[PDB]
Amino acid sequence: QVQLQESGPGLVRPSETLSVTCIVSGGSISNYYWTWIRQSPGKGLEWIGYISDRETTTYNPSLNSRAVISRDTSKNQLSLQLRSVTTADTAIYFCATARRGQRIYGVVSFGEFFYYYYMDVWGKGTAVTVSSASTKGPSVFPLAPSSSTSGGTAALGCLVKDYFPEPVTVSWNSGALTSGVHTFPAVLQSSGLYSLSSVVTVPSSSLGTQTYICNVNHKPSNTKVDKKVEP
Amino acid sequence: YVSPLSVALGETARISCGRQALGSRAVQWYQHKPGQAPILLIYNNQDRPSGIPERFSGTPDINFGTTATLTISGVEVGDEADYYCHMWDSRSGFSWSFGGATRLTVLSQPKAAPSVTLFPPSSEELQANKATLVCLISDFYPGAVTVAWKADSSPVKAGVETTTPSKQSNNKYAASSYLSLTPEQWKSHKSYSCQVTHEGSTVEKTVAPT
Amino acid sequence: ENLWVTVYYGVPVWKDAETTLFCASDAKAYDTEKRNVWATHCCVPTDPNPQEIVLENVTENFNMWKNNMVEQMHTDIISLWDQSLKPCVKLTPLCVTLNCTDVNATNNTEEIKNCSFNITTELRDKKKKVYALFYKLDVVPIDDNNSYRLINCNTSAITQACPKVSFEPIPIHYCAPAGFAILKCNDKKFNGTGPCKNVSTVQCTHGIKPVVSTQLLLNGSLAEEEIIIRSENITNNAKTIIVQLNESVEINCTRPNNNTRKSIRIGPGQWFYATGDIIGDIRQAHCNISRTKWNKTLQQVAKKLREHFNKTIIFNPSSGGDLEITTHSFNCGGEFFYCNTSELFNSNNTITLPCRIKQIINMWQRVGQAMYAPPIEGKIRCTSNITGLLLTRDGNNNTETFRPGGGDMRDNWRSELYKYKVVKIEPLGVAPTRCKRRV
Ligand SMILES: *[C@@H]1O[C@H](CO)[C@@H](O[C@@H]2O[C@H](CO)[C@@H](O[C@@H]3O[C@H](CO[C@H]4O[C@H](CO)[C@@H](O)[C@H](O[C@H]5O[C@H](CO)[C@@H](O)[C@H](O)[C@@H]5O)[C@@H]4O)[C@@H](O)[C@H](O[C@H]4O[C@H](CO)[C@@H](O)[C@H](O)[C@@H]4O)[C@@H]3O)[C@H](O)[C@H]2NC(C)=O)[C@H](O)[C@H]1NC(C)=O
Ligand SMILES: *[C@@H]1O[C@H](CO)[C@@H](O[C@@H]2O[C@H](CO)[C@@H](O[C@@H]3O[C@H](CO)[C@@H](O)[C@H](O[C@H]4O[C@H](CO)[C@@H](O)[C@H](O)[C@@H]4O)[C@@H]3O)[C@H](O)[C@H]2NC(C)=O)[C@H](O)[C@H]1NC(C)=O
Ligand SMILES: *[C@@H]1O[C@H](CO)[C@@H](O[C@@H]2O[C@H](CO)[C@@H](O)[C@H](O)[C@H]2NC(C)=O)[C@H](O)[C@H]1NC(C)=O
Ligand SMILES: *[C@@H]1O[C@H](CO)[C@@H](O)[C@H](O)[C@H]1NC(C)=O
Ligand SMILES: *[C@@H]1O[C@H](CO)[C@@H](O)[C@H](O)[C@H]1NC(C)=O
Ligand SMILES: *[C@@H]1O[C@H](CO)[C@@H](O)[C@H](O)[C@H]1NC(C)=O
Repeated sequence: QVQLQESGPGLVRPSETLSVTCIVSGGSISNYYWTWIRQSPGKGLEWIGYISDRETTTYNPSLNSRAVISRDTSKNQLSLQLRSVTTADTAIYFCATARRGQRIYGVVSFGEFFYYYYMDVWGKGTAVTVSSASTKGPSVFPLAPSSSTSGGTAALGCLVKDYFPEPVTVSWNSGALTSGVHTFPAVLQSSGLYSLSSVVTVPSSSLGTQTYICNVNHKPSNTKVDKKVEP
Repeated sequence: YVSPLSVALGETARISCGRQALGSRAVQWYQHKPGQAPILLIYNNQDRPSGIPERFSGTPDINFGTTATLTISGVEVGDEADYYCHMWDSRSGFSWSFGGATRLTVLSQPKAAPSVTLFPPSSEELQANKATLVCLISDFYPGAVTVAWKADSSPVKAGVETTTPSKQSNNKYAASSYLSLTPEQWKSHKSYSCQVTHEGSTVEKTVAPT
Repeated sequence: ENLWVTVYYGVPVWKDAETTLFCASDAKAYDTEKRNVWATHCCVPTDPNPQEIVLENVTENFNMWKNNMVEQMHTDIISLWDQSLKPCVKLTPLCVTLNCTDVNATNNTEEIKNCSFNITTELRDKKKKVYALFYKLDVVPIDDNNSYRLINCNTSAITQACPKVSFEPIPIHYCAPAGFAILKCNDKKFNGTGPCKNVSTVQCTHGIKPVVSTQLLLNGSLAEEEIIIRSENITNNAKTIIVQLNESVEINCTRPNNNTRKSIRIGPGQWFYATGDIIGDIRQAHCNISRTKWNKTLQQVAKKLREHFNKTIIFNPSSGGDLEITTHSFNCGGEFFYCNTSELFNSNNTITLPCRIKQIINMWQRVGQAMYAPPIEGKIRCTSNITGLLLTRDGNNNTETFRPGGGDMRDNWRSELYKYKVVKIEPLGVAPTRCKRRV
């Protein structure tokens, strides 16, 4: 019954304050615990800190010097600030609702129990790169149909040329066409700029003109590019 | 860092938890696909949240000495992901780190031939005084390919940029190769060909200037 | 009219005396584990069936507090303990400086300590660094927590108890020699001292278990009908107060820790038994008694206490003495428990007592030879019957306060030797009859 939604910058300069925000829809933020986990590339995922229902924080000893987690009461949202970020802090930042269980192995009066936390509901996750390099808008050039296989099918697409940083979200006809769509992984060029391709397999009877437009969005650069494709 | 596990398709698999406990314990088991949200399979050693199937299960510590193992029955293509074993015991303090990742790999999957599509540089890119031949490779397994480019007979070997294969929602792999040229270099040659070798087989697609 | 003395030999006449009584124990097997300290290498087997002869019309004055059987048993138990410890391994070279750290647990208190130290090897020239766990009571910091010695090493030498000899009390019957006899008070409501109307004689006593215990008494015999309050002098606060229950309260004592024994050789044939690392959870020892049964027991005690002093009767914990007097100390399965009875004397939701453990011990206030109780493998659990109490007055007639005490171990022997008394027969009688011998 609970849905989390991470929002964040995508890019942050080194030696700055990284901020991310996690919008909760399902319930109250002062009933369950909340926590942040990050997945930096080429490393296993790291639990960085949690915030209670009571507004009491606890941080991982490695990042405790640099981290602060907060809970907004009016908005069902929780933030994570991280001061003096570096190249290492580049990661996919997930938020998740944590649940405190107590494991009791003997008598309660003596102690003989320990608290444990487990994160049942996760958010989708927000990618965050840390780099001195500036933001670049993607150049969108349309890939024409070759006119490709034996009928019905033929292939067209859209090229998203060098941009920075990841990610780019691509849809077709403002998400009207879902059949045949396949957006590929981007390539990091020696330039230091990512480039991807998105392609749609449509029948050669449908072409044409069905007026196929690809809708590109790059949230760091704030550039929404709609481009027609045609033989 | 990650430890590799290999399992035949349809056979049951048991995932050993690193750092096994010193006292009574309440482990968690997290399934994590690369790029996607982690999903916990087990929160208390036996218990699974609603919606997780009955295939996954973890060992209770009814009698001390038992070792934490995540048991997956009927292993399928979709089960292939990273598994983390979060460990909490009575003796050790606050467990901050999750367990070392366990890379499950599902063996004996059906091999798929690569669907290559070579696109010539777009008219509007040539208008910008640049050219990139785009060779897109989809729906292939195992995800291991070597891309070689050709101008006529001669191999290009320069301005070649290629992504390592990454999985798609089909559970097959998808890779793309980019060959940057000048518009004049694109026009100079007769045709250009993208050779994609998948295992023994090699698929070639050829495109020429109109 | 002419009366003459006439000698009668074997008249039933006796006088109060004190003689050397001897041990008697029923023929128990003891085959896989044997030679407990009270049976020893040899004790005399009892009669297949001992005879108790009711002495009709006899009224005899008893005194449990001036009883000599108590003083003999006390000196017997002490001597027996020394005979058992003599051949065992002595841990004089275990007084090296100890490098100690706390054991792994959740940060809520740490009694238990993991201690590394050099020890002499089987070779004289060579030395070994070993580790062992010790309880906080056994050790004291020589300077800092960085390193520690054993508590005893400054005061006196130490000796390990042999792992074969068991601390389990067994029934022991005390017997008198020929020409003497034991008189048993058969009276149900028998006070400590005074005349006993219903008396019997026996050659040997009932099976008394030598249960070493403090504050509350364990596995005794229960007083029939009404609970009996015994004291040497009720108005004197210095003398303790024996209580004997009629309905037994039961006590459940466990050490949940699954300890391990580590045989480290400290020597030519010398094997010191250390505590290895604990397996599983860190749970401290405890004892449970039923809140309903205890509160009923303590109720009935206050009623029969008011027969003497008669007025407010209060119970408080022990405020005087060492760690061994203040807590309810006893043995359970080999380990020596020291239980905090402040819960009980402060007047099924069972009342739980915090029990600490000590391995180095000096019982009967013994100064000099200290004993190392070897660690016991696995989880410990015992279940005992609480039959009596040992109380003490603070020392008025406005409010009375009774604290538990174990000022003398003799009290425990008294609690079962109340009903017995030693006498010597004087079989020569002379009396007048009209009978003269041949001239
Ligand atoms: C403990 O202490 C007590 C008290 O001091 C002692 O009890 C006394 O014992 C003496 C004997 O040693 C008794 O004196 C004798 O009394 C009998 C009793 O009379 C008989 O006749 C009646 C029948 O109508 C009846 O009253 C009696 O019944 C009782 O006795 C029977 C025994 O069969 C018994 O089963 C019952 O329980 C009854 O209680 C009984 O039938 C009397 O017969 C005696 O005279 C004979 O013996 C003497 C010599 O001993 C002799 O001189 C006579 O010529 C005659 O042959 C004798 O007077 C006395 O009654 C008891 N009670 C007292 C004094 O109060 C006892 O000795 C001690 N016990 C022990 C075990 O040591
Ligand atoms: C335990 O059990 C018995 C229960 O009777 C008890 O033994 C005797 O008790 C009394 C009282 O402690 C002691 O003697 C008495 O002392 C008082 C006070 O001085 C006197 O008033 C008594 O006189 C009575 O007896 C006279 C006899 O001629 C009669 O004239 C008349 O009946 C008087 O009331 C009496 O002297 C006595 O010393 C003890 N002990 C013994 C061995 O007899 C005992 O006290 C109880 N309690 C304890 C703590 O032991
Ligand atoms: C004290 O008196 C009691 C009862 O008056 C006696 O107990 C009896 O002892 C005989 C053995 O000689 C048994 O056969 C009976 O069963 C006992 N009676 C009861 C009621 O149980 C005995 O003379 C004395 N007590 C003891 C312990 O010997
Ligand atoms: C034990 O003896 C060695 C020398 O053999 C010494 O280096 C060490 O300091 C001793 N151990 C401790 C805890 O002092
Ligand atoms: C032994 O004692 C020293 C203090 O001098 C301490 O630094 C060291 O950690 C101890 N060694 C061990 C193994 O406990
Ligand atoms: C009994 O108690 C009082 C002390 O309260 C004392 O004066 C008296 O002499 C004592 N008598 C005996 C026999 O202990």
